[PDB]
Amino acid sequence: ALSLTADQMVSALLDAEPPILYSEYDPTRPSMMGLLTNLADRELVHMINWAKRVPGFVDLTLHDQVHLLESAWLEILMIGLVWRSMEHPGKLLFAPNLLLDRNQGKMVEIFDMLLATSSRFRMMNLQGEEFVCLKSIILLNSGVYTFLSSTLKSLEEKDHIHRVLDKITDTLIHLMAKAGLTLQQQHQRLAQLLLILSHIRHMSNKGMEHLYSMKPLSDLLLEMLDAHRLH
Amino acid sequence: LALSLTADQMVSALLDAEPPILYSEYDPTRPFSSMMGLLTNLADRELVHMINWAKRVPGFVDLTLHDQVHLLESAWLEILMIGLVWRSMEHPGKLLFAPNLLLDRNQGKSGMVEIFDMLLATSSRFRMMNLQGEEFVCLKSIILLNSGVYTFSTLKSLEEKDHIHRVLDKITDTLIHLMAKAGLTLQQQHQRLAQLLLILSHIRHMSNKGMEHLYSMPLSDLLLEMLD
Ligand SMILES: C[C@@H]1CCCN1CCOc1ccc([C@@H]2c3ccc(O)cc3CC[C@@H]2c2ccccc2)cc1
Ligand SMILES: C[C@@H]1CCCN1CCOc1ccc([C@@H]2c3ccc(O)cc3CC[C@@H]2c2ccccc2)cc1
Repeated sequence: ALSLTADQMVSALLDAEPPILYSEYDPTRPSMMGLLTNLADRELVHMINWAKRVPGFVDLTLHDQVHLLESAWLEILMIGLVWRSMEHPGKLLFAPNLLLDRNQGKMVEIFDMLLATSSRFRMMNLQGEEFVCLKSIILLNSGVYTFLSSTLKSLEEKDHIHRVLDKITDTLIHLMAKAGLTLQQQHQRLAQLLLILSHIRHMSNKGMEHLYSMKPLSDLLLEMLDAHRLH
Repeated sequence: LALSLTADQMVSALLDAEPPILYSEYDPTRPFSSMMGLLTNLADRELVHMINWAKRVPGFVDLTLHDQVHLLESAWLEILMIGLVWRSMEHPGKLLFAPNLLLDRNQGKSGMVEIFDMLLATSSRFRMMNLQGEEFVCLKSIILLNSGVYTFSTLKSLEEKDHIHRVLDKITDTLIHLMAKAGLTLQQQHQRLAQLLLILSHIRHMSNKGMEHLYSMPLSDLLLEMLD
């Protein structure tokens, strides 16, 4: 796991990818928040499956897996959405049957921020292999500064998370080296990619403000993560 | 000529631009309590020096005043926060708001303690990484340039965004150069670059939480007056 090569890391992440789900409406019939909520809830189940396949994640305690997904889940939905939307300028591909433009989004604020991210991804010509690295970084990084714990186990947990994050950095650099970029270009693109994650955090916080405005997730996460081996 | 700077010239430029460390203004001969009031007054005085600082970050005054305002509107609380975390770095468990205002997390209990704890953790993480002064000024400049650059489509705006990203690239070059100079291997350089940049997502998170607090009880006009 920390023993994986760059190519094995990339292969593992690509293999872990969740499916693209559909909105649940009658397409024969003639609302929006309900559709998005239902989609997101279904997507969360698959997200837990994906998370367990990110190298290193199931090495963590269940408490820490819950903490990381509780921190990162909306970021992860958002980056998935932005990736799906990357070749549909001005629109957001929530699902193959739910492609919305900004007028249909009317918070249109969240909507515009997501569109700009998709644009930035298009500008950078983000690759699939880069995307899955970034999404795994979100999963490992977003909650790693907010463990409210300094037990010896917590120190070990945090060290492991940072070692896995380091392996993903190595993997990104390797992908860029393989694509012919100079060392200078390599560190510049690495930086460009990681700085977008700040914007994605911003978007998640804005979205969370919207959802909390609608009146514990940790219990659901724990239920889905704390699986038995009876299958 | 900002894009023509060497890494060493970029670093000297940034170190030279650093704002002063301000004091809280209260009567120290008087009994202690007024916390938000003290922190607000401090933050407001610190904002004026921030504008001065930003105009000295290579490349920033090449931008339109509209875009300078937009970048500082996005980033100002992040910038106050990374400043605080930096001067708190050698004070485990406390936050050095000012040399005469050093607070532990219990004193922050007077929705604040949540923000206090996140800031303390960032100071811890800086301690663990042994963040250097030259790295810190690079990171703070990156916040200034990056935080608002996804939320500005005119020809001018395309040109502005390209310039911002080119300056950000030069600061990335500069970080890597600092790390190479400190004797780190190429692998260690890229790993440390990534570790430093990923802390910026947490600082963004902290800013949004803090903004929720401040709005709970327009700035661009004040920024414009100060920048113009
Ligand atoms: C999944 C969450 C966790 C438990 C309860 N459930 C509440 C609903 O959460 C959401 C999350 C995202 C959305 C929208 C969405 C849907 C699917 C997806 O792949 C991407 C996104 C991105 C954000 C979007 C949204 C978020 C907040 C406010 C409006 C829209 C809507 C509701
Ligand atoms: C400066 C701004 C812009 C216009 C009005 N003015 C109000 C913002 O006020 C604050 C008040 C407190 C802070 C606290 C602080 C003070 C000084 C400084 O160097 C660092 C910080 C870190 C954040 C901190 C804060 C922010 C929100 C809630 C509680 C504490 C930051 C900004």
